[PDB]
Amino acid sequence: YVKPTMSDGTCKEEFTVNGDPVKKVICTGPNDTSPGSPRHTVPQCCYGFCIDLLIKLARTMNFTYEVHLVADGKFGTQERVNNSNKKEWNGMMGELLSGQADMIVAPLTINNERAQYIEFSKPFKYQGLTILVKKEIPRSTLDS
Amino acid sequence: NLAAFLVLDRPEERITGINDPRLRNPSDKFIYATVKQSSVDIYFRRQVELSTMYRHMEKHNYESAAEAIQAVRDNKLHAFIWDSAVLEFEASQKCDLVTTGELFFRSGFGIGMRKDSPWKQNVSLSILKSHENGFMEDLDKTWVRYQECDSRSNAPATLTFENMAGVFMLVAGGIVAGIFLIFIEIAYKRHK
Amino acid sequence: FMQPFQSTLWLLVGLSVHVVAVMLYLLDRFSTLSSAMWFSWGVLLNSGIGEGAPRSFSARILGMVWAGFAMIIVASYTANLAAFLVLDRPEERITGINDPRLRNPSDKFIYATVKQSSVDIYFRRQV
Amino acid sequence: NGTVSPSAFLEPFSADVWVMMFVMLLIVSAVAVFVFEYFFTIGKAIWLLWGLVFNNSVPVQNPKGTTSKIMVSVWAFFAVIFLASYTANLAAFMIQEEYVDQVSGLSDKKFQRPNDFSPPFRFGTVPNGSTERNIRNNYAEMHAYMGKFNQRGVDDALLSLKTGKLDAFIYDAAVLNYMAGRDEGCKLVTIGSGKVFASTGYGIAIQKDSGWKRQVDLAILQLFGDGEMEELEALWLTGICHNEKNEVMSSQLDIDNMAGVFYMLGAAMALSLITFICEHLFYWQ
Amino acid sequence: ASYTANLAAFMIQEEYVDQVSGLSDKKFQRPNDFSPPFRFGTVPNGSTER
Ligand SMILES: *[C@@H]1O[C@H](CO)[C@@H](O[C@@H]2O[C@H](CO)[C@@H](O[C@H]3O[C@H](CO)[C@@H](O)[C@H](O)[C@@H]3O)[C@H](O)[C@H]2NC(C)=O)[C@H](O)[C@H]1NC(C)=O
Ligand SMILES: *[C@@H]1O[C@H](CO)[C@@H](O[C@@H]2O[C@H](CO)[C@@H](O[C@H]3O[C@H](CO)[C@@H](O)[C@H](O)[C@@H]3O)[C@H](O)[C@H]2NC(C)=O)[C@H](O)[C@H]1NC(C)=O
Ligand SMILES: *[C@@H]1O[C@H](CO)[C@@H](O[C@@H]2O[C@H](CO)[C@@H](O)[C@H](O)[C@H]2NC(C)=O)[C@H](O)[C@H]1NC(C)=O
Ligand SMILES: *[C@@H]1O[C@H](CO)[C@@H](O)[C@H](O)[C@H]1NC(C)=O
Ligand SMILES: *[C@@H]1O[C@H](CO)[C@@H](O)[C@H](O)[C@H]1NC(C)=O
Repeated sequence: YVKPTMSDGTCKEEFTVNGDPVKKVICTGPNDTSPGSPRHTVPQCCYGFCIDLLIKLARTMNFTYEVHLVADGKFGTQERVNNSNKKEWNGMMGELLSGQADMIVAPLTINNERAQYIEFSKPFKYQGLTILVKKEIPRSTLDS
Repeated sequence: NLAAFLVLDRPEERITGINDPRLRNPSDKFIYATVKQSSVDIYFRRQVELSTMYRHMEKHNYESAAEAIQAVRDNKLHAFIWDSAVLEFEASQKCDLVTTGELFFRSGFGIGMRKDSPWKQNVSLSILKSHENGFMEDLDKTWVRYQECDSRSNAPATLTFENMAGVFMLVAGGIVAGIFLIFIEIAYKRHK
Repeated sequence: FMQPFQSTLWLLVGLSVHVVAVMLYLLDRFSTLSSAMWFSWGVLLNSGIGEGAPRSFSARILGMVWAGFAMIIVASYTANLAAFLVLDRPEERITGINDPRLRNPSDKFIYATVKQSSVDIYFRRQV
Repeated sequence: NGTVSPSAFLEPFSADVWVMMFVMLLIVSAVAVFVFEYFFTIGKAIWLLWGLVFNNSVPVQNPKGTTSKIMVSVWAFFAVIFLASYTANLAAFMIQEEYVDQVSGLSDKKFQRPNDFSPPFRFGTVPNGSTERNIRNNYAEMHAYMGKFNQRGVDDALLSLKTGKLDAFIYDAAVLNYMAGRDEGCKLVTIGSGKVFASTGYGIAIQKDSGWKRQVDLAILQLFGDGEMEELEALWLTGICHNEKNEVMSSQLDIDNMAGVFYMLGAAMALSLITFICEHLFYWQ
Repeated sequence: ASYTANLAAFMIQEEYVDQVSGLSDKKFQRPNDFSPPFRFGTVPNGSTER
């Protein structure tokens, strides 16, 4: 969950039903509105499943961290590097194998390829796969 | 006859899922695709028995899930294949989205990077520790199962007045007769 | 006939008709005891029994709502019996290879083949 | 098995039918009394016309201004089409299938305090289980309730559920699915599609620091990616009744299944009470 | 009530179309005896035509 901040670099300190404040982190997110537009890293308010998951991990094993979103906003697989003769990765693991970011926290599946490249831990959250449609308004069709 | 007419008029169509006849072929009418260049892409690259639908995908693919659900909101891209949790979350939020049939590819999401890191064992340690204290249920009640409009009551469609609006103007015809027969009343004395 | 509506419902309506007849007689007392109950209990059956008209708008609305409930009950029961008999489909049309009964030895449904025949080795290929 | 909504009788038609019947009643009563004025009826008009559009159960003094008989007959035509459409659409609504909203999850508000509901919802399982360990570590009240409703096996809880001596069972997913698959009556279901506490799988135990671990994990993941789990799982760890439920037909319909009309019945007497006052204070006119 | 129910149930029949029993169907040999005559054909130069 990403939202823009004020000139102070912060944002509304929301709470929950029982009054517990929602954990906020400051994420330095590139301005990836359009390909070619100013795409530069600005402070933003970040919060969500991975955010409080990593804060829980930090509370457990006491690490320090930074958070930021990727530029292209894409998973990444073995694809041709600008119609060259080389099929390589891109996206999160594209820059992870390059050493840009240390650890990944995101709900990524585990196929065979990226598993061969890098090992994975236990699956923190189980999941399945479903088609989604915007149902249909119940209407009986007939003339008169 | 009218009873049989209206009761036998069932709505369409409840997508079964993998075993959908519409899924077995590129549906030019029904628009459905997935997020271009994603995990499902290589999933389908393993089973190229779907290869036909695969080259139906790029012709209507999307570069993000957010614009994919935005398309699902309006006419184009009526259906989108995706993980169960996000899609049921959006379904609970908007109260006008439905899941399929039976779910498939019963996978898991965890965490992993380069092999130079025994941190993943501590990650497994943390996930089991939260299994021993119920912390993923906290995440669920915060984000996933935050109540949020549990939709129900799938009625087999109703009947409304405008559908029968036609019969109504029939009485208007009789209203017209209110200005005709009442002169025929005088004509009843005129003829003799 | 009783499949749609329960004996409790029958008693309920048979007491409610008498109750509303008593109320109708009491209303008609204020500006007809046997004729009123006869008319109401004929209206329960949509019969032409009872030809009098209400002597006040209160009796008017009372008999009005009584007849309303009478016909709504009869409509509900005709629909209920309709749904009961139409939804009672016969069983069972065997699909064939994909029969759920075929996927397991049906102790109830007795089916087999001619012992030691071509189908025997056919099944010996697919054990 | 499911039930019928008490207020389902008004499901076919919204308030549109109420407002339309009232407005058409008033307009045609005005027209009829105006016609009769050309040749006493302003009061009986409502009774006559509603009897026409509703049911010919009460005799009415209808013959007045014989030319308006055309209008009252098309009125009766409205009647004979409207009643048909009602008895059809409502019957269609009555062909609902058994839903049973089940339990949303372990953290369902009903689950934590079943004693607030009559009767209290009873759940239990065999002790000395890891499930009991987790419940004791996290939920003391529900652990005490499970102790109140302890079991001793797997099939005994199944038969208790079959005969109504037990309301629910708590256990892992695989064996419950196996038990439900081959049931002859299919009278037992688990809900959640995997929505369970302590989400865990079947991790193969490996000797510590064994070199095979990585490659064998990659092999079983290749199997996981080969898309063969569906038919093997259908063959081995499931049953035949995992397809879907059926559209059951209701049993002997009880009053409560249409209790809404009974509610209106009460309202009827309320209305009569008001008119009783009109009888007691009618000395002003 | 029972009549309007049972007859409605009978009216929910599905399209049957008794089709043609076979090539030797009595209708097939002399379709001109029926109004309109049943018309069948195929491409010539075929083994079926032979
Ligand atoms: C885990 O829970 C139990 C912990 O004691 C263990 O043994 C069970 O103990 C209870 C309580 O003592 C026994 O209940 C009563 O059974 C008869 C009643 O007629 C008495 O003769 C016993 O003395 C006792 O009071 C259970 O019978 C007993 N269970 C068994 C199977 O012997 C359970 O065995 C443990 N369960 C598992 C699955 O390990
Ligand atoms: C088997 O049957 C045919 C035997 O001659 C053969 O050629 C077809 O011949 C007929 C009759 O001459 C042609 O019909 C007419 O077509 C146009 C009409 O506009 C005229 O220009 C022609 O001259 C002729 O009178 C067919 O057009 C002709 N068919 C073809 C495809 O050319 C068929 O070809 C044979 N069929 C097969 C499948 O081998
Ligand atoms: C991750 O790997 C192991 C798993 O916990 C950690 O090893 C522990 O080391 C701590 C001291 O740092 C000891 O007190 C524990 O006995 C060890 N536990 C186990 C199970 O090995 C290791 O320290 C963790 N890595 C980091 C960076 O903390
Ligand atoms: C984790 O514990 C170590 C050992 O005391 C401590 O120095 C550190 O502050 C904690 N976490 C980090 C890396 O800040
Ligand atoms: C339907 O289920 C109920 C319990 O919900 C049971 O009492 C009843 O007997 C069942 N009906 C049939 C026809 O089996």
